[PDB]
Amino acid sequence: KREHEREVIQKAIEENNNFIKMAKEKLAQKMESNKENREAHLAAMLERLQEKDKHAEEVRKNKELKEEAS
Amino acid sequence: MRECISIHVGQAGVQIGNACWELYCLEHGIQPDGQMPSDDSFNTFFSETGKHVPRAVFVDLEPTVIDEVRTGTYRQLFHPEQLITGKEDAANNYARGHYTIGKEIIDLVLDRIRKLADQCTGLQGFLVFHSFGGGTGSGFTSLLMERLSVDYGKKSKLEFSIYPAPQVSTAVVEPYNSILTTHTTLEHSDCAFMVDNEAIYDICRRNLDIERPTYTNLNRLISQIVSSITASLRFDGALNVDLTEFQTNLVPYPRIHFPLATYAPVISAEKAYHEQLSVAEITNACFEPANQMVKCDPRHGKYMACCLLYRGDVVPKDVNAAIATIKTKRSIQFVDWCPTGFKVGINYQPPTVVPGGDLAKVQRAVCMLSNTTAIAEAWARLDHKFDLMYAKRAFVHWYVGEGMEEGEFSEAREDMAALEKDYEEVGVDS
Amino acid sequence: GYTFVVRDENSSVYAEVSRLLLATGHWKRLRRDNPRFNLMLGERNRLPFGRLGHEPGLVQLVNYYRGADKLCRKASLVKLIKTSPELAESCTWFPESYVIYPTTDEREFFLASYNRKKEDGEGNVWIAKSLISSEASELLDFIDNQGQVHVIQKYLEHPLLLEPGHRKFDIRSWVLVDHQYNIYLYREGVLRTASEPYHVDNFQDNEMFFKEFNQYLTSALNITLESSILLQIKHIIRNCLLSVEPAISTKHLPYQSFQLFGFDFMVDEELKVWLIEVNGAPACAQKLYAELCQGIVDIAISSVFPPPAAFIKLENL
Amino acid sequence: MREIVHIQAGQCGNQIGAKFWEVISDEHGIDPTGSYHGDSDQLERINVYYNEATGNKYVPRAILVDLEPGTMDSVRSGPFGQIFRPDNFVFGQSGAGNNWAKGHYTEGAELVDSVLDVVRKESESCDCLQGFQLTHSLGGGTGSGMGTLLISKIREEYPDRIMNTFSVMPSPKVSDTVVEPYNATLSVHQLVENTDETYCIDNEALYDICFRTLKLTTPTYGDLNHLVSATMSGVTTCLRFPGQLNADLRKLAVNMVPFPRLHFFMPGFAPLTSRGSQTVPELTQQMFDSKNMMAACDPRHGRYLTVAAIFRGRMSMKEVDEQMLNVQNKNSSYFVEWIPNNVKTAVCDIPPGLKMSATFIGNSTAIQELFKRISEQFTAMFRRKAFLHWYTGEGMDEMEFTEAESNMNDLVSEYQQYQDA
Ligand SMILES: Nc1nc2c(ncn2[C@@H]2O[C@H](COP(=O)(O)OP(=O)(O)OP(=O)(O)O)[C@@H](O)[C@H]2O)c(=O)[nH]1
Ligand SMILES: Nc1ncnc2c1ncn2[C@@H]1O[C@H](COP(=O)(O)OP(=O)(O)CP(=O)(O)O)[C@@H](O)[C@H]1O
Ligand SMILES: Nc1nc2c(ncn2[C@@H]2O[C@H](COP(=O)(O)OP(=O)(O)O)[C@@H](O)[C@H]2O)c(=O)[nH]1
Ligand SMILES: [Mg+2]
Repeated sequence: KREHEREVIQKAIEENNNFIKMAKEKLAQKMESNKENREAHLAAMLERLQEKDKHAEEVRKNKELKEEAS
Repeated sequence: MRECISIHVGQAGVQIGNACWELYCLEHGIQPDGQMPSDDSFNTFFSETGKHVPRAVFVDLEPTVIDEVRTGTYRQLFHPEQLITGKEDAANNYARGHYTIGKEIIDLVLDRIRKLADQCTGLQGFLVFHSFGGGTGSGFTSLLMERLSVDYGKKSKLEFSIYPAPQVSTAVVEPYNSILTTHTTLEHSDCAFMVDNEAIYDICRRNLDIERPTYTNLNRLISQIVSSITASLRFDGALNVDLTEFQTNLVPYPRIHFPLATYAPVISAEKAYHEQLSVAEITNACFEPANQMVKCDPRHGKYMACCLLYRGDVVPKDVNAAIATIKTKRSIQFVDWCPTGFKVGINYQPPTVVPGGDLAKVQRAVCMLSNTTAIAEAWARLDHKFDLMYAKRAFVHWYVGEGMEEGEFSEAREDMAALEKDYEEVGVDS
Repeated sequence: GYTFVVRDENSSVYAEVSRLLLATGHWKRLRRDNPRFNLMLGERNRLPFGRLGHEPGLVQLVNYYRGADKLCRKASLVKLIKTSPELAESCTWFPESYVIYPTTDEREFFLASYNRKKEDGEGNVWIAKSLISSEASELLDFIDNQGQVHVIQKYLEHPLLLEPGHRKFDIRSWVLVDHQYNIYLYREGVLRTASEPYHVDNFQDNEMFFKEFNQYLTSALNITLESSILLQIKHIIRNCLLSVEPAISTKHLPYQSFQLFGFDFMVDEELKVWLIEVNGAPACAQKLYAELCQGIVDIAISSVFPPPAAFIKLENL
Repeated sequence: MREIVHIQAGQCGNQIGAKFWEVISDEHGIDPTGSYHGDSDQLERINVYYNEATGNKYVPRAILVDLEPGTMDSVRSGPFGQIFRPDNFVFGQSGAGNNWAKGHYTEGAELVDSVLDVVRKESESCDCLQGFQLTHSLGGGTGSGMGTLLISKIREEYPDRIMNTFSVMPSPKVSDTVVEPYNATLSVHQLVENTDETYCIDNEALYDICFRTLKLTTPTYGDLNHLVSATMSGVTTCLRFPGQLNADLRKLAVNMVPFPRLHFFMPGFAPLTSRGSQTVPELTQQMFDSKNMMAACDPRHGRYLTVAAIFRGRMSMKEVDEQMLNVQNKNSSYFVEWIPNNVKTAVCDIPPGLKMSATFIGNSTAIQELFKRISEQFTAMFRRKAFLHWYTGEGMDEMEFTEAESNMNDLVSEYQQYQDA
């Protein structure tokens, strides 16, 4: 019976500690994966805007070509 | 020696917190400067210096609202470190409150909370006040609850959650924030008292004759119900029963931790008439749907617990006689697996009202805390509104834009579907 | 304007009611889960009553009274008769019944009553429903060999038999309870008759209307349908709906309710009416569908959403 | 503080922008010298639009942009011309000739970097910048082409901020150049992608309001701008005064925009006209009426995704709530059922001007009628390649026109999809 009394209290510790452990790791994983997702959304947004600038440089150059071949 | 730290998150939590602490001060004879001439049970909520200071922390991602506390009548009451503010709010977005902006202020909050915990010789737990609809109230609170479960493992965490009502709603995405916060906080909350703003609004219009109630009107009535619930922790007596003892009876299953609160009497300060109101009258009012904190029909829901918390001139004889009459006359049906009995608590300290308030001062009052499956109607209403919008993915881009995924939406909704099913199962006979 | 939803396609009664609303020009039918409705013709099980009357400005009415199943389910009706203060001591019209659970549980009380009847030489035939026998040992075994809760009711061994044919019958009455709780008994009833002669030993075994039944009563017993059966029926309906009235009343609820009920009666040879069962979602007789469904549209729907003599309003004295 | 950086570009942008500043400066008790001489507590949220300068002066956080000095010389001389920061005036000498390509790619590209230097300076001096608001027209060249260019560059530098615009749509009834449908289509293509919320101010609607109802035979730009300033004051009320509903640009966007592309609002105002002029139920019925919309669309031809109503002046809040519930329910078919409680209401004690007024902001699917009108006009010219040489001569390709036309047609089909849901 003393053997079981020690198994009960150790089971309670192992469960609370393991719960605290999992929650800590899952929260850090969520905050990290969120950071990655938000930064990816901004990176794609800026990539789209940059592709638009590259196109404006190509338009200004396309005018430079037409003016010289006039 | 069991202290209780209160945490007020977002506008609703802060403004409700202001009302509760204003009431607690009046109840304990504490002046706005912290001085208490009458000077213990009230030390569960107040630390001493002869200044009595609330064991509370006010958190908001924007400074207007807390700045009113910092400059208001009770500015002296709180220590500056207890009032924490950010610069940019969560814009009614759970994702901003939990992730984008929450990450920036969380550690500071946990430190200010740690400073209160360090002054406790035997911390009992936390009382978290917040709205379901706001970005901070929903998002930041669930992050806070997640971190508190880590930093304070065992400790109990109770909630006072402000359920959204269209009459006073400020955002179309409140259903989203409500499901998201409920899902995330479910494992981390031991007991949650939902306060339906629509129910408090309708009581103010009916019982107080207020044409268009304001937050001040709502919050003062809310503070009375919150006071009744926490009275057992701030006072002590032979007939006083501790809230944690009621909590053992109130929560049969970890997930079914949402008691319905009903309060009586709510009488207008001008239309008081001088009527006294027997123990029998107020006890009967606890079973009138018009007096519940959440809109639902308990007549068509099975009870798992029923607790009566009396506050003024009340003697057991009257209580037992009132309960006897209520039985064999009311639709009080318990689940076949729970004893059909009422747990009673009496605090001889009469109810206090704010001078120049809408509520009349009464000789006796009662708050009933009952765990009824009827509260699941509130989840059904919220889940239906979530379903209407989520079907079209309306507004979801605002959440995804802050790093969230559609997966969290369906995961939170599936958990709510399971919760609605749990309330259904617990009502079925064995 | 007025809009309505249909969440029960199997309901034959409300399918006709839906057609009548659409015929007026005042009613438009919305999709199943559109929550901006005025009238809801809801589903039989798990109707979302909690979501009703919460959309601001809208007046919402539902074709069912939340609860009422406490009067309709066999076990809950037995529980209501034996426990309601309004019925426990006054009920003389419900056959002696005991709720028997297979896997609370009035098994010991049934055996005490069964033994009282066999000792005194009294009639001991009982009917188990979720088997007709005079043994109780084979009646109890029948219940235990099923995963359902049954009710052991006293079998009416001496019923009123229709001549010619010498046959058993039961009466079905349609009752419409509108918002504000006004009980209306539909003028026309139906007799679900048997087409075989009655036997007091063989335990192994067609719609007559009130005009033909009234004509059989005089000449057969020289008595009319009223003063012998119709007064009893009206009394039973009034007592049953008013016992559950405080538990189902929508006066303190954000929405309004109305319901059509199907009361089932059985007349004994002494002309005494006995309530057998109440139906929450009843089915009408083919010729009475047009009049009954129009009565539901006028009394229950048009009273709440505004654009004869066939429904007797039941009142006391 | 939650600051907004205001930018006004081109003739229209600077004319409506100057009026907006005169209107709100009056409402906030700020005189042309920048000094405060009001009552109440104006001033509580003055920092949303105003910087605090030496000597207790409030300076509008506005940037004035144009490729021609003309309109800029008119401002700086008119009323409230001396209120602006002189350094914030950024102009060129060669205009844009009502050519989007010139404003977006050539003339505008030469001036854009110097504008961004002023934007950056104003942003660095913000405790917490909420975003930017741009006033401009879509039919000209500077406001249309260079304005959309500015939006693109600002978004690159501030991707996490809100981009709001007041965009004046062109109309044949009030036109100056035949190439307006080209400029407008090209600008709408940009706005669809790079703004969070756009207030569609239609010159066709402003004209029809002045002409029909107001009974003005020949309305001038001054007559049209009176409607714009009254609307702009109204739609910005919740941002300038202490409130709960849509208090900032982000909260407004979160409440008004269910789908990222569908962010084009249809403003409304009541009662119509001041410019020398003279109940709650009357205010409500008018603000929801097609005749009071600043976009030439019939709301009864579509459905409202979201709506924001604002009432100004002393009135019964109980009556406001009753009336708003009455417009819904009586017209419940014109509000999408799949967005619960999509109509929000705010009330401000301080009226404009008038004793009491109402302002309507709606995200209606009927807004497709505006984009259809432009698309029809764009196609009538593009089909016959009319005047394309002015745009191709600046470096642009025909493919760019086909993409802008297609993106706007997609926008219309998206608005129709949600109308049939
Ligand atoms: N009873 C009551 N409800 C309130 C109060 N303040 C806000 N609410 C409700 O709470 C919800 C909005 O949450 P808020 O608390 O305003 O938001 P927040 O937590 O500050 O979040 P963000 O502003 O988005 O950062 C709505 O349902 C409001 O009706 C208050 O003082 N009392
Ligand atoms: N006590 C009784 N005496 C005589 N006939 C009975 C009876 N109980 C039931 N019956 C007959 O058996 C049929 C069984 O019908 P059903 O199974 O739908 O329920 P019911 O109306 O009998 C319910 P209850 O359990 O309340 O008696 C009845 O329609 C009736 O004809
Ligand atoms: N409402 C209004 N429209 C204007 C005003 N000025 C110009 N417009 C419109 O703007 C368009 C012409 O572009 P404009 O802004 O003048 O030139 P830009 O400098 O090239 O942007 C046309 O559709 C005009 O109707 C003004 O002050 N008010
Ligand atoms: Mg807030």
